[PDB]
Amino acid sequence: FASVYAWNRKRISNCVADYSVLYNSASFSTFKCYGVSPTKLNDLCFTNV
Amino acid sequence: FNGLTGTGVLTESNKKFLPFQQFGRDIADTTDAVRDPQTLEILDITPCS
Amino acid sequence: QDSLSSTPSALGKLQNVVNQNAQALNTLVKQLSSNFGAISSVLNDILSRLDKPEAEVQIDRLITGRLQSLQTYVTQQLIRAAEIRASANLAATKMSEC
Ligand SMILES: *[C@@H]1O[C@H](CO)[C@@H](O)[C@H](O)[C@H]1NC(C)=O
Repeated sequence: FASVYAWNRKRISNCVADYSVLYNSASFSTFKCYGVSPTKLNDLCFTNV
Repeated sequence: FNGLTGTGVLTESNKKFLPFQQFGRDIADTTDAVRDPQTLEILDITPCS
Repeated sequence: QDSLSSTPSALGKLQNVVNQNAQALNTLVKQLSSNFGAISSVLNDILSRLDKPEAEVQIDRLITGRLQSLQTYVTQQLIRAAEIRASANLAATKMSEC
């Protein structure tokens, strides 16, 4: 992983995004969403991520 | 339609959409026509009586 | 007959009433495109993204703005209606006396 001052960015496009595999995971200590509910992500479409 | 939700009657449109155009808009900023993401058919959206 | 058929402004008084009413409705409808501080002007886009407590905050902003827009419309219509009533009363008087 990158240092925070030199953070990495990856563009994601043209694909199917399953967000429930991440949200329903027991391995993450923090999972916070803004401007959107974490339980509605699978019903949405975006231009880029 | 690709995350665009609403209620209404869908019919074949006579609107001459250009190949790059995906949907039409009214003055109320609502969608009144869409291109179907699978058939690329243009449909008119009319509110239910 | 010849004057009316060649004078575009002859019936301006009646056209002005039609134009003012059409303008008022167009304004009222266009206000539905305003966010009023919300993330979106479209209720369906808010409801499809946010959960109840978050959606309610955004919806309240739209209700406040849209209610104000509608109150403005009605007030203006009441004022214009009073003007038209006065005109109609004058027309009725002229019908009787002229
Ligand atoms: C998939 O979408 C393409 C257009 O992008 C269309 O030509 C094709 O027929 C669709 N396939 C199915 C099974 O609908």
